[PDB]
Amino acid sequence: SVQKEFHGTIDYGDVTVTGGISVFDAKFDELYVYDGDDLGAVYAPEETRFRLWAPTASEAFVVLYETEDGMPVKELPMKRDVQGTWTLTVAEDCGGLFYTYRVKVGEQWNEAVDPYAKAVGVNGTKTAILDLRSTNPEGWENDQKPPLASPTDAVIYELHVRDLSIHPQSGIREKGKFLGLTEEGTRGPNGIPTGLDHITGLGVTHVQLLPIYDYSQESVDESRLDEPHYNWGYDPQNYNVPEGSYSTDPHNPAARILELKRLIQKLHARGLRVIMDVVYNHVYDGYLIHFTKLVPGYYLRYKADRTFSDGTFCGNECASERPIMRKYIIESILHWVREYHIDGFRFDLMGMIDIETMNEIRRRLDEIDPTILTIGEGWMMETVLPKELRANQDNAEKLPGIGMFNDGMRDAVKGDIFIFDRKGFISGGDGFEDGVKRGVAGGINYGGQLRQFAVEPVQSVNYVECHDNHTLWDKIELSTPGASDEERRAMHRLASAIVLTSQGIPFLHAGQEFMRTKGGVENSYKSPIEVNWLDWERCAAHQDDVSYMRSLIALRKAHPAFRLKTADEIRAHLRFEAAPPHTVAFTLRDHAGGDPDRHLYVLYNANPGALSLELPALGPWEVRFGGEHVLALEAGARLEVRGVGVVVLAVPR
Ligand SMILES: [Ca+2]
Ligand SMILES: [Cl-]
Ligand SMILES: [Cl-]
Repeated sequence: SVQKEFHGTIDYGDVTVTGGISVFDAKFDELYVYDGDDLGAVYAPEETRFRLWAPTASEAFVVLYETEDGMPVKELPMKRDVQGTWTLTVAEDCGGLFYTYRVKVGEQWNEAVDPYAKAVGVNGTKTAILDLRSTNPEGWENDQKPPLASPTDAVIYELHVRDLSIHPQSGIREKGKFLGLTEEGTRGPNGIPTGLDHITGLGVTHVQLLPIYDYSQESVDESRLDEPHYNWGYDPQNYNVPEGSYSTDPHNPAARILELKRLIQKLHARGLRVIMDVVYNHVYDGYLIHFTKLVPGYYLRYKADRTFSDGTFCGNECASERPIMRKYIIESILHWVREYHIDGFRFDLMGMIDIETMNEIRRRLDEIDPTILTIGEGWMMETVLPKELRANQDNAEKLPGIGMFNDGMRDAVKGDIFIFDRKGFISGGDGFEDGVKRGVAGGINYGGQLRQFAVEPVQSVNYVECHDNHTLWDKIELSTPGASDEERRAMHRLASAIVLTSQGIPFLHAGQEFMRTKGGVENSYKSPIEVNWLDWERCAAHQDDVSYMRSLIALRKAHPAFRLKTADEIRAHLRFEAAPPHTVAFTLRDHAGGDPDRHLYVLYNANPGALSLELPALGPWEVRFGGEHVLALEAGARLEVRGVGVVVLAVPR
């Protein structure tokens, strides 16, 4: 939360302007239901047309500026138009100008950036007028997406733009910037590949970027980038504009737009898709945001006593269920798809968004390209939004095609996320085997006690690390006192192997491949770059671990049996085998999903000693992965194993 004490008044309006209907009344949602596609400003040299939805305002003006920090040069009254909107046509070339709206609501005058801003001045305090077709890179017309047959074929790599390149030995020129991720042939310590070439070399398929929309000045001051700065960016200010600090010049409204497009273009050309982390559940400050200045009381949620609903713990919630805000969110997502060619969205605190909005998002995206991903945090959380309407795990039956982070699997694999010392499956805790099995099955209702929230495996995102909470390495350290470094590395590798061999959608945190550490920091949202950078020196010292992750990713690609699209397939082909404590064993039988081999066998071994394991009588097993752990494969077949790690066997066709 960056929301501050507000030294001012919120006036919710002169109700005579809206026929005696208050912005808080239920009947208000039935009025002023503007359906047009032209909210915002449409620039052309001949003229610019403005449209603002502000039904409770008695007056509205367009305020024109020649510079991002100048004095107004014109203040033009708008015409009250249809369905609560205001319109203006300026019959001059407005190129290079900036603007705000000024409204009178009740007795208050307030000035605000356009909620539909597609470009802004530094720190997002004024809307910038320009033709966004001038920001398209060369060949943008021919941008082509890497193929994607199923959500279960994605391998997501979660990355922050500043983390990627800001380490001083990253070998990347535009450190901390969108353009840093376009640079090819970059080299780190000992000449290792870094940056984009490191990521493509891993074999991941999607880069999921932490907030790249424009977030608040409290997070990062775009005018002070010559001083230390860092923030994850979960404090939204301008939803439809990129963040200024990731551009080479935040004072050039076009730079951040062109450079983000160059990033997306380069990733697509190198075989990667891009997922945007989006935060439609709250804004940086409910009192200061343009929504509240322009239509106070409408776009954010209020309790019955007229205080903010604060279910996000960030000070406010967006009222996604009200028609014009649902419209705003959908049109925002469509802008990122159409203008920037984005390939997926990760919804922060998706349980704060209503089901109707999420399903309409999915429906509109499916009309364009069904391979666009939609995943989110479907946590169960209190809010004034009624429980049955929250887009969370409890309601996953109502959210077809939307993936949710599988926290039950996360905790079963690596131990409790909040009680740091507690072991899980990998680290020798007792009784976590069934939790791992539930995740192996993609979170579906597999059978018996093996069930979670997913109807279909495309609804379950598997992970053991993300930007939140301790890294997997740091969590292992806190929960394994007395264990050696080598023992902890084996546990870490086992956790990654579980993610990449489970049904569902595998999700990796950037740097998990070299056992990323934050030195024990649990919540690094504003920690300095020394805590948050991708440590390319550590990467250079962990090339064996990086190759191990690469080989797991390659194993999953080679075997469609790990990527079954439906729950019926999983229930027909996945079989859990009897297995001793601190192990999990399963088979994927009968060419599951088109697998080239007749059968697969997978053992997750968290037992450090020697075991003789029974193998199912399915044919001549052969080792395909983890041979270092296999002392013998006896052809009444048995597997002689030792040590912590994954083993995969197959019966050839
Ligand atoms: Ca910003
Ligand atoms: Cl910067
Ligand atoms: Cl709930």
